[PDB]
Amino acid sequence: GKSTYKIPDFTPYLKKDRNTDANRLFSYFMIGSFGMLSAAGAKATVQDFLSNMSASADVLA
Amino acid sequence: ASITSVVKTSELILKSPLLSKIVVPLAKTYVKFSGYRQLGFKMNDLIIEETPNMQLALRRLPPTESYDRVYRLIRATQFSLSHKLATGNDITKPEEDDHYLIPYILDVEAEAFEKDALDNLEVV
Amino acid sequence: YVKKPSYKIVPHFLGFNIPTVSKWIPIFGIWGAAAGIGALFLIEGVPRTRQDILSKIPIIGEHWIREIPASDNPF
Amino acid sequence: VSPKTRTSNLKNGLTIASESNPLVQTATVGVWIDAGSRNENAYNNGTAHFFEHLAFKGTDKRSQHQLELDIENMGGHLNAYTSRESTVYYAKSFKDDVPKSVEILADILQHSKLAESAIDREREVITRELEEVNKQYEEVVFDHLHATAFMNQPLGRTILGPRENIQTITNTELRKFITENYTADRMVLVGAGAVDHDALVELAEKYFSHLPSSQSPVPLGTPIPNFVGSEVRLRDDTMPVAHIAIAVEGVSWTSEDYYTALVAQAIIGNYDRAVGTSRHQGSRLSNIVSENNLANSFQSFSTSYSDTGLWGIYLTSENTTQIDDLVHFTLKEWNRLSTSVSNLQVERAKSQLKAGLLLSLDGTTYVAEDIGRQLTTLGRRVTPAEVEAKLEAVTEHDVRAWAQKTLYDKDIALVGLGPIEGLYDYNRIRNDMSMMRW
Amino acid sequence: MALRKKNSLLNMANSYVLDSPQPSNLNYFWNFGSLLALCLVIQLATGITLAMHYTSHASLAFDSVEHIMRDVNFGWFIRYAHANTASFFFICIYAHMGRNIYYGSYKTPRVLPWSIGVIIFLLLIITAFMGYVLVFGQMSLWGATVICNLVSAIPWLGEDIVHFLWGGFSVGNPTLQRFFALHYLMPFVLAVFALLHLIALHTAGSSNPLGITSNVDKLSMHPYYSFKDLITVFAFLLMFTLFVFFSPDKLGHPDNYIPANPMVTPASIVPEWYLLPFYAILRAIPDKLGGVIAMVAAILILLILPIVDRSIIRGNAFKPISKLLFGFFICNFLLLGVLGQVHIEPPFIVLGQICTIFYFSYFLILLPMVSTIENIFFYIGSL
Amino acid sequence: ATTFYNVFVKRNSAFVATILASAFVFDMTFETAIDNFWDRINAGKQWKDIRHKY
Ligand code: HEM
Ligand code: HEM
Ligand SMILES: CCCCCCCCCCCCO[C@@H]1O[C@H](CO)[C@@H](O[C@H]2O[C@H](CO)[C@@H](O)[C@H](O)[C@H]2O)[C@H](O)[C@H]1O
Ligand SMILES: CCCCCCCCCCCCO[C@@H]1O[C@H](CO)[C@@H](O[C@H]2O[C@H](CO)[C@@H](O)[C@H](O)[C@H]2O)[C@H](O)[C@H]1O
Repeated sequence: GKSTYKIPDFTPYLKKDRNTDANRLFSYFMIGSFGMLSAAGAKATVQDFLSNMSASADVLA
Repeated sequence: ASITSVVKTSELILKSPLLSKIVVPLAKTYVKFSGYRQLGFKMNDLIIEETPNMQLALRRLPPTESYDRVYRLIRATQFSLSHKLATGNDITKPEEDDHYLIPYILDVEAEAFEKDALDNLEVV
Repeated sequence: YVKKPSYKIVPHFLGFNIPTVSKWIPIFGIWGAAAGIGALFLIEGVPRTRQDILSKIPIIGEHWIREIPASDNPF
Repeated sequence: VSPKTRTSNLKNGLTIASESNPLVQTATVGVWIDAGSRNENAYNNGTAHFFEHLAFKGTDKRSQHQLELDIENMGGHLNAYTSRESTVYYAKSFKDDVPKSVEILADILQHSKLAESAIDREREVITRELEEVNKQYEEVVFDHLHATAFMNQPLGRTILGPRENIQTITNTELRKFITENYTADRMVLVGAGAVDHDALVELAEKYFSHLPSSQSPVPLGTPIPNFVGSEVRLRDDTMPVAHIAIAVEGVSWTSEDYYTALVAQAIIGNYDRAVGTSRHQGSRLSNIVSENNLANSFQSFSTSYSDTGLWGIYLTSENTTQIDDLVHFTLKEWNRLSTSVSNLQVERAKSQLKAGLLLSLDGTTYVAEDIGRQLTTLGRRVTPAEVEAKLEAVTEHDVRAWAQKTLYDKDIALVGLGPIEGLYDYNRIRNDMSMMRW
Repeated sequence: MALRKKNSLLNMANSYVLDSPQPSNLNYFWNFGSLLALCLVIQLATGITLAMHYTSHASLAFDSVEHIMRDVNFGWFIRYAHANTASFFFICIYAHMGRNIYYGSYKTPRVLPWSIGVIIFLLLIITAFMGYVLVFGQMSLWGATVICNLVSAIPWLGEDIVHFLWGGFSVGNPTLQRFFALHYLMPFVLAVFALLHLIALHTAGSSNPLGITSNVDKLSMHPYYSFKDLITVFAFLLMFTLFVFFSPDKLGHPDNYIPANPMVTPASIVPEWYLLPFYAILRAIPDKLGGVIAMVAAILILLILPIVDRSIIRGNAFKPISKLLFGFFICNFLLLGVLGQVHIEPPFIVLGQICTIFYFSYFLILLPMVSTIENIFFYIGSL
Repeated sequence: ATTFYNVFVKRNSAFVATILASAFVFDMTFETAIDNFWDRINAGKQWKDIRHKY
């Protein structure tokens, strides 16, 4: 309301175990999973898509 | 290459009697054929200036030397675009071809190179 | 009494020295592994990759030994 | 090699510690107390600082005026300061005025009036102090830094306390505070300069013998802080200089990493454009900052408490469009404590610190402050030989291991004051706590 | 404030073509940049027009080009314009690169525009090679075959990559249709890199023939260089006219008017003239992979000029020895071109090897040595 | 958790290597899993199911 040294209430959001390795590791697991599926999705996409340039079925026949 | 390098190598040659006897006459002919004096330049006007070290050396020139350099560059640019050569007093005579900038760039580089060395010192 | 500080200049080039570079040698290793795995993953579909590299890996390698039955192959 | 610090105890458990210097003619005697604002709760926050004002407002014998006169007649001065974990009351005098000064200090600590009339008078003076700290930007920045790093915890509270408490502090709660906290087992009587130890112990037996002992005497410098990664922005476009502090949770006085954190701090070091030598310092951050005009100054710090600390940097800059570069380059220099530091930087910082820790003690007040701080945080004065050995034990592997667990990819507490539009949001600052190339 | 400065879109054009501050003493060799932009515009206009009449299928390709020549109104002009402007594009690009090397345009602070320039040159080669295949005459097919087979040299995967590029087991319809699509694309990529190298250049501005700063004496790009560019535009258009209208087939190979026949091999399979020096360098190395590496290195070695030039002075205007060396380098590059189209016979085999050594030794030995010695001569000679 | 963080996550080079290796495993195992599941839900319908008659 007036004093700027009285931090507003963040208790509804604060985690108690915020400084722990487990805490960070969980968020990096989510980031990592997302990076993993993006890598696997990119690989699948690139491989299937670029295969159009390999000899078509009529040519292989 | 650094001006420091060029100056040190030149000094090794100028020391050796044999070397100077064969190199100094070649260097003088080279300079004559180079033809920068025929556009009213001094040798140091030709040194590449788009470098931090050179920008610092140019900022340290005395104001007079700096104003005169600006005029020589403008004058040479006008000869170049006109396809003319200097005549008369615009030609740089050998006695006017002074190394006005070399001491400034050597001081700038001395500090720059000492800084690099000292950034790699190992307490013994 | 000490007259002078005691130090040497270590060899350096382009702002690198051996003490510093040596700290990064392992990191280049891991990046090399990352690049290796990534490259191999990208060409896993290439038949030669399977024939020459992937099918030779012990245990796992049988994943890449797959034959079309001759009855199902027009070519 | 400096003279040995002599240490004695009384029966109540008051420690007496002295370091004599026969080359000076002045002496600093005083009382270091292992107590401060952190010992208050939320309701009496501000009491310790309030008492400091009243300590000089008159005792049961000498009135306010008599007190003033007695000190004036001594010739030297008295001084006091209250921090979060420590309170100090000392007297600088002439050699032979030491018995007077010990007597006055003993009086103002044990026998202070705390008269309702004086409480009421100071209550306005302290209320005015709330609106004038506002000018001391470094203190504003550090107080917000503690408030956010230790959000809703005792270390997070200010020393002055809220306006509300200042209006409601009574002589009862003042008396209660100093009775609970100013006990003999928490106090050290310190003398430095022209003092005799044996004389000082006698003066202690004469004046501080009827001090209460605490019920459960813990050792000196005995304490759980839960650091909050967070930011306070106090933007003020009218100020010309930005003040920024960035810190992580640091080390306590008795951490095993205490010296490692000091060495790491010395690798970054300080910088001030106003000092002539600062453009030639070895620190990489110093070189970046000075070459690019990124800052007027920066000061690395490693503040310790009994059970936690803050390690970080305080920056001031007028370069309001390149605050981003200043913060970027600072945090990339911290990254290098994890990824790149070698024996080159570590041995250079050790050299600088071996002297620095000794150079700091250059007068009797500094010596007394050193004896008092060390006795109330560690329980003993650590000899320079021990300190030289602990510094020598710091290797480059220790620094890298410490930085990788304390700095690398960790949350920061960040405070910005002034024209800080160019300071990016929390995520972009915190993303510089690691390097994607590593 | 003038609209051309205030409006952000107009201001971008303004910064590049109108208020752009130029040195006052650029000579006519600074005109090749605008000629290259003109070639690029002509190739886009004629190329898009040919695409409206061309059929990429191998059964119809060669005949679609004959239909363009015979039936499409002004088709002959559009086709000859496109084919001859491809040669002019390379004359202008060699001139532009020769200017850059003589005047030290690759030196700091212009390393980035020069490095992007080297990629532009690689893109131009690929663009032109694919476009030449599209005719599907004898030289089209056999040139595609021999050049694409160089990829077979890549160890382990080379053969697989070739079959992947061809879309089959030899150059045929799949190859022709993919070359059409990529030939249409590559000029747009080339235009983007051409824009990138100009934006990179804009930080330092144009260099000038004296090699000194022009910050002391600037001229607006317009009207001075606009009107000076018109002279070379009209000179270019005169050369264009003489080839396109009076000798449209002088720069071509008669074998490309015979339809592709995978059975009959032409007497001599050579690239277009502008690729001939790189072909001579390839022949010089006996190993297949060695030759491919050498040939690519011959272009990528341009990237090291910023390092191997040790001069304290930018450019050759005042360096007599450097000017002699540059003259020999250029003439050697022309001789390599000639040796690219002779038969593999004595004594041209050994001569090709000697010229190839000279080509590389310019970058690796001679320029570093000569530039070092000239530094010393300038210093001692002016004391 | 500290150990896991320190080995696989702390260095980005190691984090990216772990992500890519995981993607490789995922890709191979997911392929096999879907193939089997697809064959079960479409049982008796596919050529592979009737091939034996011919
Ligand atoms: C840098 C730009 C370009 C260059 C250097 C270039 C080069 C060439 C060359 C050398 C040929 C062989 C010409 C022949 O002998 O008949 C050609 C053919 C062709 N080009 Fe381009 N080209 C470019 C841009 C374009 C563009 C943008 C298109 C748009 C489609 C295009 C479409 C064609 C077509 C359809 C042919 C085959 C018909 C023919 O041979 O004339 N070109 N190109
Ligand atoms: C499509 C091809 C290209 C176009 C349209 C083009 C256009 C231009 C233009 C308009 C300029 C400024 C005016 C001039 O100096 O002539 C220029 C400068 C330059 N270009 Fe290019 N260019 C092209 C290809 C290249 C290549 C292949 C290189 C290098 C291998 C290159 C390197 C440079 C350099 C270094 C400059 C700066 C020269 C200086 O002013 O000192 N360019 N270019
Ligand atoms: C920089 C990237 C590196 C190079 C990129 C590689 C380009 C092309 C390589 C693999 C493309 C062909 O590789 C091949 O891909 C197809 C899927 O696309 C796979 O084929 C598999 O799935 C397809 C449909 O998804 C089925 O019809 C097929 O019966 C099955 O075997 C092959 O098992 C694999 O051998
Ligand atoms: C040559 C083809 C013609 C089209 C022009 C190319 C289109 C794309 C160019 C835009 C890329 C951004 O290019 C950048 O623009 C700004 C303003 O326009 C220029 O800015 C320059 O001019 C303006 C005023 O004219 C000044 O405010 C500025 O101090 C100066 O540096 C940059 O020097 C240029 O690098």
